[PDB]
Amino acid sequence: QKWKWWEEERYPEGIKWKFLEHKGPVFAPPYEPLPENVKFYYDGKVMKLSPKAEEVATFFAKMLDHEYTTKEIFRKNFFKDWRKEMTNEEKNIITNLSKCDFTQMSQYFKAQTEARKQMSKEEKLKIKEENEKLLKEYGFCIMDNHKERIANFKIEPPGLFRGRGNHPKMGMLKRRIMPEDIIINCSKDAKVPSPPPGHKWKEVRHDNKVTWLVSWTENIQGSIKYIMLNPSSRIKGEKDWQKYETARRLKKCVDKIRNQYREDWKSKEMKVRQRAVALYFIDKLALRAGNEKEEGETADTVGCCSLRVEHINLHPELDGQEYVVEFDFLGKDSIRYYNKVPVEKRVFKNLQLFMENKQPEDDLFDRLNTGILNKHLQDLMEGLTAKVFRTYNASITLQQQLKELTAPDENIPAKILSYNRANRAVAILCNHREENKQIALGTSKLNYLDPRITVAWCKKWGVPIEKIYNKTQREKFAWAIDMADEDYEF
DNA sequence: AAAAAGAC
DNA sequence: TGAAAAAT
DNA sequence: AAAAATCAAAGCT
Repeated sequence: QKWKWWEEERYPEGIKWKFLEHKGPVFAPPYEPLPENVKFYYDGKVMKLSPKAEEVATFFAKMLDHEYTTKEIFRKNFFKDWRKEMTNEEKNIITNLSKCDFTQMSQYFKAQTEARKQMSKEEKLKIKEENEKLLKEYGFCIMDNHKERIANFKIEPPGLFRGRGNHPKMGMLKRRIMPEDIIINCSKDAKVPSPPPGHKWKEVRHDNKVTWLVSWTENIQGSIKYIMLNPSSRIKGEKDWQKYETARRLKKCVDKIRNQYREDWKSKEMKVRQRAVALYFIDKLALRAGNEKEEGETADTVGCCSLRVEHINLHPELDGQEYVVEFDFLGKDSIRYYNKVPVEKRVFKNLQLFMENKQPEDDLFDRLNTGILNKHLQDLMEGLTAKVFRTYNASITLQQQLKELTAPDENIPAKILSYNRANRAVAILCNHREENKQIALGTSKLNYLDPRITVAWCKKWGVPIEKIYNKTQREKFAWAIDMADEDYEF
């Protein structure tokens, strides 16, 4: 695009844009039923069904091999939801799926698959370019003065909700979204997308006070979904860009913050103590915010504020160190955070205190929620919040690595390796193909450390950026690049 | 103050 | 981000 | 020639 949105004036806050024009979504391609050859079964009794139930069944059919289907709770979710998706008659006869047979059905898809994985170059070629056609008329809205790419115009297809970890809602059917379920976000003056024949939109408005050009509420969690622009997009960028500016600022105004909490460790007001600790933890252990979740529709996962007592154990001496806090619990997406970390005596003793008289199920930091934690932070700094920190130490600890593990004389190839070695040290705290076959890729890089840093480093040493950042990822940082000099210090 | 709706 | 598909 | 190795769920009245 060669667009330099940053080189352009600052938006008057709240206001996201002046102009916006998009062609609406791309509704999921409708269900084409199974041909007579391919059929169902149930007690051997090969019997056809309602198209609705059919498609629904297919879902299950396409995951029998998958452990989800082997998951009990998941199954209940299926069975029940399915019933609803079919006729009384059927509903009557299939009193038991634990007698059904999707095997045949599985086969077809796998077949159709291998078939597709056998389709002619020319045959497919048509579709390839054909599919490309779609984008041009469906993948680029029109905002303010430029044509940017959208995240995804293709609406989330109906299906079977896959829930990470022991999600109590895993196995429930998603659903096929209709125009009647859609909300268009335009700009009264722009050419509003005309809803598909017969149908009407749910609602259409122009709140330029938001990002997304289109959205709807998912049924499962009854949560909202939205179609928003691309990362390379200004809108999606400036936030992220100024996102680092934030951490960039606590950076100074932090040592102070620390004193405060360490000092706060000796407070009289409980909550004040409870708070300080949490920060400390997050500070060091880089723990996440810890929002309170609805004990049911949620998949029980804790966080710094949302920590329960059972999640920790304290050892006054252990592994040679004193006042050790043993952390075990599953965070986001139920990813167990196990750790043995030595803390300040006061914390230890305070912790020891926070536990006093409580049940395992009792929240560790009772008299404390995320909201509070941030309210405090806010008064200490504008826009200060738990997130900021992870973002902080991340891009900062790194800032030193490429200062340390980097050799002046060193060759690029070497330098490169020298670089990667820096990032290792980074994820060394987040707890996040030979020596690595368990650690994730970008993740941190993906959105945790100020790229400006990587940039000025390439400059300060003459490293062809392309080496570390590909086009697509360089596209996202298409500014940090342009706007940066080896003399950059986050 | 508080549950709900939202937005990124 | 994570799971998953896709590009000797 | 072939085989093998490199999208969407979850969380600031």
